[PDB]
Amino acid sequence: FDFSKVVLLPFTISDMDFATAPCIIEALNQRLMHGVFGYSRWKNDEFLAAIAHWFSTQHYTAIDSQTVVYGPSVIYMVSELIRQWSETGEGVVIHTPAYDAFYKAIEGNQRTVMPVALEKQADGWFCDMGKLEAVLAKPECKIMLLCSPQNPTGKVWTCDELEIMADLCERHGVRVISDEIHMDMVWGEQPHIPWSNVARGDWALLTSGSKSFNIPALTGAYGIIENSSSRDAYLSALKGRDGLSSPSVLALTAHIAAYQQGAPWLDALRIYLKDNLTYIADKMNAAFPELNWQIPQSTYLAWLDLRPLNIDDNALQKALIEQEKVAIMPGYTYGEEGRGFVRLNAGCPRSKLEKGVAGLINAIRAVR
Amino acid sequence: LLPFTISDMDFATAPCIIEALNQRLMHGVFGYSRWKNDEFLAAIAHWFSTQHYTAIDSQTVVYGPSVIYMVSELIRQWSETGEGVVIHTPAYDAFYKAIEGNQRTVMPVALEKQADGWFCDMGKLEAVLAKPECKIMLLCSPQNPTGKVWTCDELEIMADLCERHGVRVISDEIHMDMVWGEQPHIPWSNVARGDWALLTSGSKSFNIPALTGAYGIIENSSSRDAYLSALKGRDGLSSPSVLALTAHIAAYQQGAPWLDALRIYLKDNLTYIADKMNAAFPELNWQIPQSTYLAWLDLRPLNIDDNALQKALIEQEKVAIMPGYTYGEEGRGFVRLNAGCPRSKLEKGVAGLINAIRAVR
Ligand SMILES: *Cc1c(COP(=O)(O)O)cnc(C)c1O
Ligand SMILES: *Cc1c(COP(=O)(O)O)cnc(C)c1O
Repeated sequence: FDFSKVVLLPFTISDMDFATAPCIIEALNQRLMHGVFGYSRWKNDEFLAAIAHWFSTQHYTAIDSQTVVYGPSVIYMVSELIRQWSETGEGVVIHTPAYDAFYKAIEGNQRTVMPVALEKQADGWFCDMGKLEAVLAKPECKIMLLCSPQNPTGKVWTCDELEIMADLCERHGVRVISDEIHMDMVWGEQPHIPWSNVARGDWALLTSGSKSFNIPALTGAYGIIENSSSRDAYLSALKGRDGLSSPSVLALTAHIAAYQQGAPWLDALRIYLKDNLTYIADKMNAAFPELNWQIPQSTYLAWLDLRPLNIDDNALQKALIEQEKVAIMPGYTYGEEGRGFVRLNAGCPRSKLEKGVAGLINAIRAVR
Repeated sequence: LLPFTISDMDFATAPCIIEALNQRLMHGVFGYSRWKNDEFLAAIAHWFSTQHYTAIDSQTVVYGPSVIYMVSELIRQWSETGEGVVIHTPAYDAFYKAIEGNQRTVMPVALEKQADGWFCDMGKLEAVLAKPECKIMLLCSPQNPTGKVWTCDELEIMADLCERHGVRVISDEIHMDMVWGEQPHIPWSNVARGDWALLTSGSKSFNIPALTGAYGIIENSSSRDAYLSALKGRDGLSSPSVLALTAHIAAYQQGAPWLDALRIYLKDNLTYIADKMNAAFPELNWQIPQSTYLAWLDLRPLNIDDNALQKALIEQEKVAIMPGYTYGEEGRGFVRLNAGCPRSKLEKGVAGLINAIRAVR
């Protein structure tokens, strides 16, 4: 496995520049040679068995295959559950800075987003639980959309924070939707704990292998929706109301191959990515000791805090574009929380990353 | 049991589609892709011009995960909870789901079988369209399961009645490519006015539903944009399966030769059914449908019992043929037989239908 091969220089989007695992390609090619593409069921045993297998070997978490469901995308499932677990006008809690699509999904459903900003300190990001509860205790707060691992901070929640939150939500009648699409990209010592381990009552855990193996263009996602009534409601909306029960057979095939044979490839990728993130830390801290930037606990996205440099976000952006011809997502796209940050996608060959960092460093100096 | 019960075919898709998917496959990368792809749009324009003699504006085309998803959203968009959606019955099962799933009311206008094919009584339709609460007309064109291919006349009258009574039209034309008669299929865009939608896909024509994807024309900047922000913003479905796009491009650009060979094979299959059934039961002058590879067989002239017949087919012939009563009253006395399969299979199908009809006359 070699990721040291290249298949405005851009570092702005959610996906990677790598080709997927060869075992996935070989599996798609085989399914391809069968020629027939008639209607297929997602309630496929192999698919479900592959999921169960992945959770217990990669996450040491036991799940019931019967509670799993299919979805066209993770956001579609978040959107439907929101329509299902709340009334127009009620609130959905999310930690900010947040993944852009959450706002769309929440406000698109004429629901109100209730933000709880995360705090950066000593080592890592933290959620003030008193603040979160102050918001959850609100009568109109009905759902908590939890990004775990958290994008873009890369925070990997600890067993304690998950317990506390699971507890506060049960206490105030707030259902939890856990978006864990980044579950496989963990770098630290503390492992990712699937929400199912602390889950109570009505909850959902939503994921896919699209971010891990870079196959979003195949569509498909899956999740665990608990309380069989919540699950059936979701399904009759998926199949009956919206006519989306028929899955792309290739998305299923890719996941089966990914979860059954993709471990070796995923492990090589994790190492390559972690070193890439490390490279950024070394280059940035050497040039700007004040930064004291640590690599994230998870994710191949670098949420770089530049506030210590007292640089101007727009000036910097101008220099990157016109002078360095590099495209790096300016943190202010996430509202105030991201003022003074830049997000750099490290999911790419290092030769490419080198130019992006060199670019950032030049730009920063050009405007100090 | 030998099955003849589902919407798709038993054939492998066109080889040009496979070869195109394999090629896209070898590129290895499957990152985010845009559907606002010129080739895709160009392929669609090309298909409509050279197969339906209809000119369309590529700028009005949009992508959808499935046709029903598009019908569902437009319904949420062009009506209020509780209002009515008109459909001709017998209708495709999913229409009820889509309408009632959105807590909307379905207003049926039964089609009438007579002399030669099926017809819609326009006075009856208008009686329903004039209703204050009727806001949309879901038009299946060609119509499933009757196979009716509406005439350039009927599309004028209905387009007219709908404009007159403020009723928006959604035209589901997913069967557009499977036309057998002399009268060709007329895309709704040719008589369209104001706010309307034409929804299709190549999934039924090339048998690639397992690839997902569909596309359509939504008219009036407003409705189109509203649909798009719901697709991308609210439901997070704007990212398409790159393979569905690839399949369509290859289908519309090189699939003609394959589609033509299929049309002929299917038409003869339908014909085979007519010959075998009419020879055994002259007490029914069944004509092959104007479109579709589905046989909507009227057995009422035999005064047979739907359930008894069904019992004989299952236990005695071990053949599975969709009983028409699944479509409510309109389908009482009918059976739908999918002719989209190898004839060797069809033979053992029509055969089992006979040993069943006779077993219970
Ligand atoms: C990439 C990503 C998703 C994926 O959404 P799709 O609709 O399945 O592309 C969801 N959540 C987060 C937090 C992501 O970063
Ligand atoms: C098969 C069929 C469809 C296709 O629906 P999908 O949701 O795209 O599978 C739509 N309409 C009719 C009338 C059909 O027969």
